[PDB]
Order: sequence, then structure tokens, then C-alpha cells
Amino acid sequence: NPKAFPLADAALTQQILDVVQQAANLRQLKKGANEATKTLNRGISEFIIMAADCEPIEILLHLPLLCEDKNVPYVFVPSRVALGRACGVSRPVIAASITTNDASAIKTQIYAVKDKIETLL
Amino acid sequence: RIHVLKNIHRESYGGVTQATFLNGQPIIVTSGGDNSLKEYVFDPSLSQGSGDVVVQPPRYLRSRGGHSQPPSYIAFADSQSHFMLSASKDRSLWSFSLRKDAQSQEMSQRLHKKQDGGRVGGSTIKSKFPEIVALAIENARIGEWENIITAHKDEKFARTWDMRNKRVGRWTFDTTDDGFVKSVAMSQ
Amino acid sequence: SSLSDQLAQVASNNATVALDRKRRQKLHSASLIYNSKTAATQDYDFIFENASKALEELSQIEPKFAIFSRTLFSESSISLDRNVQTKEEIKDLDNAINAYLLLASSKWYLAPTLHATEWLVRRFQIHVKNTEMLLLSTLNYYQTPVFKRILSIIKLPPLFNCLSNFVRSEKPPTALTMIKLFNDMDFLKLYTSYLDQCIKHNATYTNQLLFTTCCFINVVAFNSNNDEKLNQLVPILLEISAKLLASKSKDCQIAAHTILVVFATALPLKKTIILAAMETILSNLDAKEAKHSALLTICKLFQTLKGQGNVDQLPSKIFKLFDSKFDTVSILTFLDKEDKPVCDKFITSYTRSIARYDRSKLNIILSLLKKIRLERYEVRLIITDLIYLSEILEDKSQLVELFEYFISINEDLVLKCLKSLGLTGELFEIR
Amino acid sequence: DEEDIALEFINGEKKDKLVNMNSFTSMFDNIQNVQMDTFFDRVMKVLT
Amino acid sequence: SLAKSPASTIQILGAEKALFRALKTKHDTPKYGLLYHASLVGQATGKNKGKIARVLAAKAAVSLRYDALAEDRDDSGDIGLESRAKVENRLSQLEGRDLRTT
Amino acid sequence: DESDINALTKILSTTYNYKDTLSNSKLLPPKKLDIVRLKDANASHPSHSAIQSLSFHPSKPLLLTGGYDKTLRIYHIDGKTNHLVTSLHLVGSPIQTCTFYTSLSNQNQQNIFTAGRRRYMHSWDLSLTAKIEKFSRLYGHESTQRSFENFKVAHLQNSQTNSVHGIVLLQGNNGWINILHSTSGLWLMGCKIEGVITDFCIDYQPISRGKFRTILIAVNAYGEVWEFDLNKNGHVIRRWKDQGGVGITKIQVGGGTTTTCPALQISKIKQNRWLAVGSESGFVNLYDRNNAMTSSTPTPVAALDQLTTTISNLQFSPDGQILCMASRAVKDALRLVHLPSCSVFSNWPTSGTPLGKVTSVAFSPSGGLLAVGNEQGKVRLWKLNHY
Amino acid sequence: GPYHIKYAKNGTHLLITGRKGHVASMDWRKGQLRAELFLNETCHSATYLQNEQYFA
Amino acid sequence: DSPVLQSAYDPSGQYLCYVTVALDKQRVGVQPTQRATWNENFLYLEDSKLKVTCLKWVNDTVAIILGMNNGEIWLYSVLANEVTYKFTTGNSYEIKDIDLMGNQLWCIDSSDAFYQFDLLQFKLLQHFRINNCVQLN
RNA sequence: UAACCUGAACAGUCUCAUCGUGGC
Repeated sequence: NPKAFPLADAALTQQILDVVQQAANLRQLKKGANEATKTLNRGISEFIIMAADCEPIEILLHLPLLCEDKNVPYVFVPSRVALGRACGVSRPVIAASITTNDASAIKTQIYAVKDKIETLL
Repeated sequence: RIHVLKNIHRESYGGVTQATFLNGQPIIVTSGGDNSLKEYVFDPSLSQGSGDVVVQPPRYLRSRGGHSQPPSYIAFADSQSHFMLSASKDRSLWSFSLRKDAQSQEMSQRLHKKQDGGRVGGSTIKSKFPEIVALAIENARIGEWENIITAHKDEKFARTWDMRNKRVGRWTFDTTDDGFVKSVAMSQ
Repeated sequence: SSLSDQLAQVASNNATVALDRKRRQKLHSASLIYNSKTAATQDYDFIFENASKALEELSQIEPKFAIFSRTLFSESSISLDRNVQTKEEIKDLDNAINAYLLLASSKWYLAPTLHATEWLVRRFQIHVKNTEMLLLSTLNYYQTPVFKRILSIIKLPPLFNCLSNFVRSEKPPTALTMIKLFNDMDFLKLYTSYLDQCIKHNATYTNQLLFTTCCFINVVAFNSNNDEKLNQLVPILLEISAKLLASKSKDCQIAAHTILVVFATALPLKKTIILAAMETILSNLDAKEAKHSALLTICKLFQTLKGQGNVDQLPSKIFKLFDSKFDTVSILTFLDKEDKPVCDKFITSYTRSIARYDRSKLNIILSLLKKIRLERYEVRLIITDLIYLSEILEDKSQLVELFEYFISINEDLVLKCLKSLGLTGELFEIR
Repeated sequence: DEEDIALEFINGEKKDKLVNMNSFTSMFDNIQNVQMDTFFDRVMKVLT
Repeated sequence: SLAKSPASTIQILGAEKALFRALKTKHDTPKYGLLYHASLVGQATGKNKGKIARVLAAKAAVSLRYDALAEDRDDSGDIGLESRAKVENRLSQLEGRDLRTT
Repeated sequence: DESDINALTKILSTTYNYKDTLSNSKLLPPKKLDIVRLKDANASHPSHSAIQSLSFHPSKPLLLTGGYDKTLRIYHIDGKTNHLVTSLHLVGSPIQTCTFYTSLSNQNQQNIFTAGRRRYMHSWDLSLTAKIEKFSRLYGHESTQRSFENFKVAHLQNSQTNSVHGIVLLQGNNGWINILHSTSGLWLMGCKIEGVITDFCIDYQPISRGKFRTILIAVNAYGEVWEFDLNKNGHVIRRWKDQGGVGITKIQVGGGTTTTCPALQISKIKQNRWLAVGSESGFVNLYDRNNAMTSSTPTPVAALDQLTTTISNLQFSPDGQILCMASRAVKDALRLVHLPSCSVFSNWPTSGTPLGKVTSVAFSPSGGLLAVGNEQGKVRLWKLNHY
Repeated sequence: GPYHIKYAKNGTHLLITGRKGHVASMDWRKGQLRAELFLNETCHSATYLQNEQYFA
Repeated sequence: DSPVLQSAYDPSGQYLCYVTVALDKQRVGVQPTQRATWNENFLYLEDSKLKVTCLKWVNDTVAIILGMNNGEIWLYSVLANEVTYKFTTGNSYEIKDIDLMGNQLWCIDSSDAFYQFDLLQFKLLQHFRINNCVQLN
């Protein structure tokens, strides 16, 4: 889809979905677009992953509009099916917010992936 | 075609050998070569207006029976000479009455529950125990606990039974040396 | 048994006799129009005269109610009491009531039938005497207040046991309750006898056929995971499919087509049962929508057929019957449809039956197997019996151009069948 | 080569839809005054 | 500003005083809000009007942010119509069940 | 009344059974299996470890089990008394994969290749003392192959002679698959995929009379799949992507000759129909290669989701009508999915099947017979009565 | 035991007595019994008095 | 218990014929009892439920008669590896025992019937059954 | 060289959670 800005390549999307899988094991992600926007409102999201695969993409491209207000990083991955597999549910997942923590075991991996995200903004 | 009662008697012993309706009655008496005589009854129809088109299938009513194979072991259940335990090659333990043949009853093989709460093994398609080599009944504590101890063909444990309940018991005694049970006894 | 049980039996026998004023009030306040306080004060003359008005309206809508005005709605029936004549007069008027109910089952959306069968409810007590036929006749209308009304005033039969939490309730029975009602076997035998009387007296209407077929295919769907229930269920629904195919209605014929197609895709039936099913399908095929459903039904019933013997030549009688109901243009056109039905095994059996039984129409089998694509075993059996056709009769241009098609695609396979039987140079010397 | 013929016979088998418990539960909503041939193709859409 | 709000907010959108008193003391929040007067919630009956207030707010968030954020939108009701078909057959499948035992 | 379009009524009034009888079926009925339990295969001689790999013989009635107790056992299996043929304990070498290889030229070698987390791989030559050899030289390529754990054995044709020879294929560190000769141990070629190599499988396709072609199918962790033609130099012919799937653990082919249903004769080599890519979430995509060799973003015919933890075995039955998903992570995690219908059999396994923690699985090439090895050290044995 | 029968003077109610103890007053033509009492000594006979409302 | 289901010597004890199961199918093999005078090829029963119920060495092309459980006596030469001739009764009853004297084969049935076959003519000569002998094996 | 992550890596002396009771 053309209007899904920054889209990740294969290596970045592989490490994004790896940190999504370990955040899902640590119960540190909110899966789903409404839960992602709730974490955006409350300011407890590290970065937002979205799927450039939903057949209306306009059900997504509104949380960019309040990501750029709270300067939280956001990124697109090409498959909602693969994002749902990574989040560890049985359904496709359209968006997922990795929530904030300061005692987290995967804090360094979250920070590395979010720096690689904000390089391409 | 109203209904089919399948395997009403054994094919190997002749199938259903004589079946007859008692006349004027919805009950039919069958008998087969497997030493068995049954009755089946037709209940009245479940539809209160149609009836003739909704025919309830025949259900089972009383039956008498014995061993279908010659018995392999024999014991007397008590000192009064009233009941006698009798095991056959068709893998059934009957308790036959010497006083009144209606009191003859097959000892049931419906197993109890496991004592700890684990699962019991065995096949899902339940078959009868291997045919009985030996048995020993001692009704000093009868009704209290297990009462008959029996030993089957080419298997390494001896089952118990309760003559009061007329059913199997909770215990199967192992031999603990990977050998088949050649004899059983029990104290008085 | 006990004394209270035997007395409950004598109460159920004497349910309709009014033995004092209080039982007469409780028994006459059961109306289908009015509430209890009006219905208890009404007379027989009042309810008879407006039921006779409504029967004149119902008779000018549909003229088969005039004989009910002659017997069931006459003025001798104001004084006719039900439980004072013998069993033979009772069975006479109860098949009169059954005739009225399965005639007026279709009319239940218009108030003259409500005001007319009001008199059967209040004079002849058909809500408690003739109650199974009343429920079975108005079973289609279960989302409607008229079925709510007959459930409120009905005394429920023992086969209709699952509706016992929807009597005197404000909410209609649901569709899952209807499938739980139909899921019984004795209820299925009862409903198929009801449909047999419907098909016999030619009263099957399309809303009934839709409801009946919906509940039947939901019964098959519910029992789709236990083969012993499906096997209990086969000679009931295939018998009612035969009795729906043995009538004249295009609607009831394609109702039977729906039942047959769902049942054959639910379990693998026998080959001979499927062939006799297609014989019963073709033996009364007269409509056009019935022809559309019949071709789709025969295609799916041959598709759901496995094992050694799925794609034989269908025999001479059934093939020439299928020819007399469906010629070449119909089969070729239906294959040329862009929706692409799955007609693999049936079309293979059809072309093999042409090669064993027609031996003139081979250009058409070239065109139709140019149209649709088949599998390797299908075209292997086709070219094997074409090889046998070449060896029995002299090989002209239609068989030659068929082998040119079987050379232009998959020539390795026709080489494999010739090497399994024959030779390529010997076959080219043959043709 | 009968094993090869048997393998091509089991190889030429296509994926079909099986009947579930609830493959036909959503038909009661629209059996209202539609025609029976529309019911037949609505069933055939479920089967295919 | 309505499009960038989550579907739970669109559910409870009218009932702010009941919501915030039921949050500022630890009570049970409302479930209907301004969306109670939709025709689908009118068709529902029981606790499943809370249930389809939830699914209606979810599909209404979908359709609403499609309408506000689309650029090639056609004013023809397509996304709203497929969302309404989803809500209608969901309402069908939870009005078909019954808590009685038959 | 009466003395003696009715075709259906007559056929119903004569028949009593209404389904296909015994052998006029030839392909499996869906949703209800027919599977009896036999004697547990290693019940005669117990295993001292979790049974890590398991393979039947291509021709003989032999089952080879092997695990981390660095011994490998062969069992003559039958119904009643699965006895132990022979048993070889390799000291200091725990084994993880063990395979019966049998060549296509003379079908008389009968090697057993076995390997674990070591820099060597043993090869026992079956002779009924025991002559085994050890492969420990990557011929210049030792840096990219630090453990011989994940190997697979396959057939390769010279393609200028019609001479076949076995290859073993070792999965290495970077993306590497090192293919080497199964008799001389010479490094033949290597195929590198881009990512974390997780699994691979071998497909064959016939070309003409007596010529076939070997294709290596290797999967990234991310989900992108390379197919290498390796009867020529090991060059890529196709590169596609798994639809969905993010943690990919196991690929398998089936429906023709796999490495676990091997062809005894070179003309009996078949093209595989099905390809299952099983993942870390328990999702198994299933692709139908009769049409999914052309698309390059092919869609699966179904994505199975029935068991919820990491797919560690998935094997196709030799006819290619059952796939067996299995997970070594929780207990009793095994399903047999019927295909083409892509529907799980619902009557087996039940809650009382003693599957255990399923850490290996194997299908018999002829008998229609499952062996399922669990972490307790027990191979349980079942027979599918369709075969 | 053997049941001594008795009807009310209009035929609406039936009063049976078992020899053993079982006395039942009932509306035999509806299915309504209004007394079933088991007086475990040997009863011999019964009668209604002026009604179904009292019996001796 | 033993994997060898059936086994018998030839007269003079020079070869042993033995039926064992091989991964759900019966197989019939012949071994020499002294090598100083392996044999790796078997007769394979191709059905999973067809099995040998008895076997007898004939005495001179050397052969085995294998009495099956579908009313058949297979006659199987051992130097070649095919059943040379398939005797059959009219039934499906398993056959409990066979014997031969010279060229005259006799066999008993699970329906307690006696059949006689002629190895020189490949024909069913006689079929009968006698009273009060009802469980013959 | 190391650090960190990772493969079926808590749990028979059963492990853990939560609400309570009595004295960690």
C-alpha cells in the first residue's frame, strides 16, 4: 500500500517481530489498534507497529496522527498475519504497541529496535 | 423396515435359532444356541395421533442365560450349598443357584475407580478378562471387602471379586517376578 | 404403578370433558383471538357466526373450504359435541380436522384463517385433541405471533418436548430450538408422515418446503460427526427425498435435490444408492428450475463418490434416460459457464458411457473435454476405452481427431496406455 | 505399475468443503419468502 | 477528533458523568452512552445490547476513521454497509442462543 | 391391499449398510480415523534417554531409534513382539538424527547415518563386530559447520552419466547447507540462504526415463524460502515467501518421495505434492505444489492452528494423505491432519492416548504405521487400518 | 388388601379402602384425588357423610 | 513370546520353513539348517489380514503347502519365489490343518468340513462332513 | 576472548497466583 510510510525491509522487520515475540512473552505489548491508541493517549508506549496489509488502511492511519504529536516512533510491517503470529494470538493483528518499562529484561532490545526505527523516522 | 436388533445372539453358535411373538402381545421371545433365551418388548408409540408410523424400536425385557462355552472352573460360594461360582472359556464368571434358577447371575466386570486418581489403561473396546485358571473364595469377611481371588490364563496378576456385590474388586495382585499366576489361595 | 399415576392417566383421558363450571371456564377461556375474560363469556353461536363469516372469506380466497362449510362448519356442528360419539365418528371428524389443517396450513398469514380455526379450537378442542397436526401444520410460522398464540393455549405433545420452555413466553422459539426439535428420530418419522400426507393431498407450499429443507439439512449438519446417527438417519431422509421427487411440484423437487446434495456430501453413500437416486431424480423431471438443480445435484452426487468404480460408464438404462432428459447442447452449455462447477467424475462417466453406448457423438465429447479439464486417471480411462473402441470398430476421423487431441495434450500418457496395452507404431498403422 | 496408477488416483483428489455443525445455521434468517431455487444455490454456495 | 478516539470511547461517549463517577468511586461503568439509540441496539434485548453496543462501537470506529481519513472515498456506503452486515449477523448469532435448557 | 421412480425406495429397502464397504475406498475418509494401538516398539529394550530421532527402514521391518544416551537401537517391528535386532552404543557421541540410507543403484548398501552435537558424523554399514566409519572433514569448510546435528540424506544424479549417489546435507551456521558425498565424504557443493537457516527438505522431480533432479528447499527463520537446483551446481531456481509465519522451525514436503518415504527404484521417484511450513506459534501453512510452484508469493491452501506451541515435527504419510504435526514443548501435542481436505481428525488422539511429550515421529513406508517417541524414552506404535 | 368400594350419593367421588391400610378419596372421573392416607391398621369399610368433604 | 508364528522342517531336517510377521504382513522363508552343504528372499503375503494357519512340506520339485485363513491352500515352490498353484474350497472359512499322502492332499475346515484335493490334478475331489466332530483343528 | 540472548531449561520434597485465618 502506497500510503503506509516507513515500511520496514526484511532484516528490520525480522528484528521488529523478534522483539514483538519476546515482549509478548514478557506481557509487555498491547495488541490491537484500539489498545495501541489507548497507550498512545496515556503515553506508555515505546513504539507502534502497524500492518500495511489491512484492506482499509484508513482504520490504521490515524494513530500516526497522534504518534507525531507525542513523538513516539512508529513503523509498518507488511503482514498482519505475521504480526498476529508474532504477538502470539490466533487472529491477525493490525497494530501493536510495545509498552514502557524500566526494569524490563528486553529493554536493550526494545531500545535498539526503536533507534533503528527512528533512523527512518 | 421398523428396526434391526443386531448381534442379538452369537453367529458362531447358530444365530437366532427360534424367535416367536407371544400372540396378542407385543413381546417376542428369542433363543439362540449360545445358551440364552431373551424377551424383547414393543413399547406403545410415542406420537399420540399417528402411532402406526412412529413405531418405537423394540427394547429388552427379561432374559435367562448361562455359559456359552463349557465351564473351566467351579467353586462353591458358601457352606449352605446355595450358590456356586463358575468360570468358563467364554470368559465369564457366573454365580449359579442350586436352589432356584432365577437367582443365577453373571458376576459383573465393571471396574472400580483407581485409588490415587490416575487413569486406568486397557482398550476402549471393552472385552472380557482372559479365561479363568483358578479361583479361591473365602466368605469369612463377606460384604466387608474383596472376597474371591481369581487367576486368569496367561496373565501375570490375579484379580479380586466381591460375591456380595457380585462384581469385580479394586485389587489385582501382581506376582512381582514376571511369571504367570499358577495358583491362588486365601486364608480363612 | 401408583394411584396418583393412574389418576393422572384418567385425567389425561378426561381432559376435554367439562364436569363442572370451573373446569368449563378454564377450558372455554382458551381462545386464539380473545383473552380469557372475554372468551369465557362468549357463546357457541357468536363464535360460530363470525367463524362462518371468516370461512366465507377464506373460501372466496381459496375455493376448497366450501366442503368444510358443508361438514365441519355447518350448523349441525354447533350442537355436535366431540366426546359424546364413538371412536369411529371420532376418527371421521379427526381426519376432517386433519384435512382442514393441512389445507389451511398455507393460509396462516391472513386473519380469516385465524377466525375460522378459532371455531375448531373452541368447538372441537383441537388444541388438546388434534394437537400434533396443529403443531406440525403451523411449524413454519414459529417467529410469528400466531404460533406464539397456539403455544400459549396448546397442551404440548411428548414428541414436541423442547418447546416446553417457550410456552406462555413472550419470546419466540429460536432456530436452534427448531433444529433441536427436528434432531430426534421419532420426530423425524412423524414429520415425514406429515409430509407424506401433504404430498399426497397436493398441499406442499414453498414456505413449508424452505423451512422443512432448512431443518433437515441442519439435522444432517448436527449429526455430521457421528456415523451411527447418520446411518440411523439415512433411510428417513432419503425416503422423504424419494417421496418429494415422486411428486409434481418443482419446489418440492428441488427441496429434495437440496436434501440429497447435502446428504451425499455429508456422508459417502453407496454407488448403487447414488445411481438409484439419480434415476429417481430423472424419472419425474419436468420443470426448468428443477432441471438446473437436477444437473447440479447429479454432478455433486457423482463427485462425492470414491473408490474403485467411481468413473465407470453409467449403465445403458440410466444413460439413455439422462440423454432423454438432458441432450448434448444442455451439457455443453452448462460446462461453458464461467462460474466453473466441479463436474469431473460425472463428466468422465458420461463420456465413457457415450463411448460404450452411443458411438456416434464423439465430436461432442471432444468439444466438452476441450472445455473442462480432468485428472490423470480420468483421461487415462477415457483413452483406454477409446483404444478399445478403435480395436472393436473401424477407426474414422472422429476417433482420429480425438487421438489428435490426446496427442496435443499429454502424449506421454497416451504412450503409457499404449505401452500398457498395444504399441504406438501398431496403433498408427491401425489409424 | 499399479502402485503408480494408485498414486495418480489418490493424487487426483481435490479439496472439498465438509459439513460442520454450524455450516447451515444461518439460513433460517433468509428462508423468508425467497424462492426454493435461490435456496438451492445458497446451499450449494455453502457446499462449495 | 472523533476518528482518533478508541472504540471503547465511542461506546461510552455519551455517558461521561456516570462513567467518571463510577471510576472515581470503584463502581461498575456504564455500557451504552450515546450509542444506545442506534437501531441495532434497539433490536438487541438483555445483556447482549451491552455486547452489541461494544461490537457496534468497534465497527463504528472502523467506519468513522475510514470516513475521516480516506482520500479516495466514494460517498457510497460500502465500508459502513459491510460493517453493518458484520454487526447484523453477529446480532443474529447472539440472539439465536438462549440461556434456557431445551 | 397389494400383492407383489421407485428406484431409490427399492434400493433403500434392500440395503442395510449405506456406505462404502472395505476396499472400494482407496483413499482416506476425513474426520474419523481408524487406528489401532500395537505393542510399544521399544518396550522390549528400554531407552535411557528421550528418543530424539526415529526412522523406519525403506524395505525391511526395522525401526531405528536413537537419543541423547549415545546409543542407537534397531527393532524388528511387527504387531505382537517388537524385538531388538541389534544395538550399538557410540561412546561420547550423543545422537540427534539417525537415518536409514539405501542407495538407488543396487539397493544393497543399507547404511545408517547418525549424528549429534559433534564435529563428526558416524556411518554404520549394515552387515548383520560392526563396521562404522566417521566423517569428520569438511574439505576446507570447517568454519561454517561446527556441529553435524541437522543433517538429511538424499539421492543425487550425476546428469552426464545416469549414476546416482547419496548426499548428506548438513545445516551450518550462517545460511549454509554443506552437501557432501555419503560414501567418500567429499564436500560436493554448498548453498547459502540469507538469514537464519532453520530447516530444509529435499524434493525430487523426474525429467525423463531414468533421470531426475534434486532440489534443496531451505527456509529462513523469517519465512522466505529458497529452492536450489543441485543436480547441476547448487544454484537457485526459485525464491518465494511464506504467507504469514514469523518464527519458522520446520519445513517438510510430502506426497511423493521424501527423505522419510524413500524410493527404492529410480523410476519410482515421484514429485511431491504438498509442502508444509510449520512455525513457532504452532501455525502450519500448507502449500499445494501442483499450482504453488509458479506464483512466487504463493498462498497456502490452509493454515492449521490446532496445536499452540512450537512445531518440532511435521511428517507426511507416504501416500501423502496425512500430515502429522507434533510439538515437543507440551504433552500430547500431536495431530494428524487429513489432506486435501485440510481437516484435523477429531477422534484421534483422544485425551487418553499415551503420546507423552512427543519428541519424534515416523511413518512406515509400507504398513501404514506410526511410531511416536516421547521424552520418557518410549516409542508407542499405532497401525492405520486403511493400509 | 381387597378394596371395599364406595361412591358418593351423586357419582362424583369414589372412596376406596384397602384391607391393609390404604384409604383414598378421589374424584374418579377427573383425575383428582383429595385424600390418600395409609392408616397402617386393618381398615374394613368407609362411607362419605354428606359430601366428599367428610368421610368415616 | 516368539516372532516365529509357524515353522516346520522338511523331512530329513535339511531345511526349515518359517512364517513371521514383517511390519503387519506375513512372510514365509526357508533356511538351510546347516550352511556347510543366508537366504534373504521371502514369500510375502500381500494382504495385511491374510495369514498362514498351517504349513506342510511336500516331497521332486520341492514345495510348501501353506494353509491360509480364507479357504485356500497355497502351493509355493521355494527355489522360485511364487505360489505355483492356489487350491481353493468353495468357502471363506479358515482351514485348521492339512496333510498329504503321496499326491493326495487332505484338509480340515473351520466349519468342520473335510476337503480332499489331488496335487497331480489340481482338483477338489471330495467335500464332506461327519457328525459329532464339531471343533476340529 | 568475553558479555548477552536462544533450542523441549520453574514445578513429587509438586510449583506459582489470589483472597483469608492464626502466630517471616
